[PDB]
Amino acid sequence: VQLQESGGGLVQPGGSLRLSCVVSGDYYAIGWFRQAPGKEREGVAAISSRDGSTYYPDAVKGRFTISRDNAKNTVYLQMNSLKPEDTAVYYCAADRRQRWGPYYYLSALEYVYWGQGTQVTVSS
Amino acid sequence: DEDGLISLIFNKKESDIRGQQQQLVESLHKVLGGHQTLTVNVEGVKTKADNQTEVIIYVVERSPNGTSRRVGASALFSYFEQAHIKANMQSLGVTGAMAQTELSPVQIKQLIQNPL
Repeated sequence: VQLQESGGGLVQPGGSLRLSCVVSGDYYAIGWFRQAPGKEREGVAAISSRDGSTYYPDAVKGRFTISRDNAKNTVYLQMNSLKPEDTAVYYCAADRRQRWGPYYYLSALEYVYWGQGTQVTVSS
Repeated sequence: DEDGLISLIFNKKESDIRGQQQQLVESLHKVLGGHQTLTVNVEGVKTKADNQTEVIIYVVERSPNGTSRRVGASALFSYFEQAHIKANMQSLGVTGAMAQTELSPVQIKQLIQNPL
């Protein structure tokens, strides 16, 4: 399965950004992951293709929302009330292994298919 | 899939898991029905965070002719995700589970068409 992200940019604190990723191929799980300079990849949102359940770390709850338009084979990450701590390269990733629980939905280690990433920078 | 490996995340410290591993393994055996034709094996134990531990297991099943083999990972995962079984697992401290088998597109399509 292939992934290609778009929608990154330079954002003011409190602002919004909407990321998109066009997906080709079937998957069990898809999510968004971010990696700040010199840091590890961390999951910020995931969704199950089987039951549509979604998963987020507390740090982005109420601010980030993952959704899909299956007609367009596109997944989205709507990011509101952005903060400088949200600055990172954001990646879409997918996987075909069954799982349940937030840990395995949000762990970057458990996704095999990766997009190229799109830069998100939040500064005044 | 034939290797039958299921990863489980526990909301328990590694020292607690290892300290009571006999009991943990038997409780998993009980969740499976407790018959002598099934044996739970621990493949590995790894700390993931202060109070999070991953335990990788597989289950050996014996046939009436004395032959043994591992329960396939997809089959074992399917059992553990059933609502009644998941609840029992959560009572043991399990907060997540994963199989290693990368499903085919047709398998994935089937799961989406029949999520239950």
